[PDB]
Amino acid sequence: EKDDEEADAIYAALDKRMDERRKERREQREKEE
RNA sequence: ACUCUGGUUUCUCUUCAGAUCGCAUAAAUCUUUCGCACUAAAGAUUUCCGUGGAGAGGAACAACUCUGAGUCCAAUUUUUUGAGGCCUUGCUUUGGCAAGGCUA
Repeated sequence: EKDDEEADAIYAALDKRMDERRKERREQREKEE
């Protein structure tokens, strides 16, 4: 639903906010590995 | 001994951090080793608990402590006198200079 989709977008933004802590280095190591 | 910066507290955001980033110490995955892997070790990657540095914004009272900066000597030994005057020679830039001999 509209509220449900807004909530899912908000929570996805929350989750992507968090791995940003090591996002650059984690993604670089994963690409190298 | 006169004037001027810089504050501190709190909330949020951005970046770097191998520094006991933490006087503490978790979990997962992969590899290797041997056992035969909770009762085991090594290496690597990740995630989490949560920190320092710098920068940026917001909002609350302290504003010159501190950090800095700009702002009483006359008696030996130094700054309260042994100072001034005469003579010769070389050159006179004819003012006298240079050395020596003197008198005080």
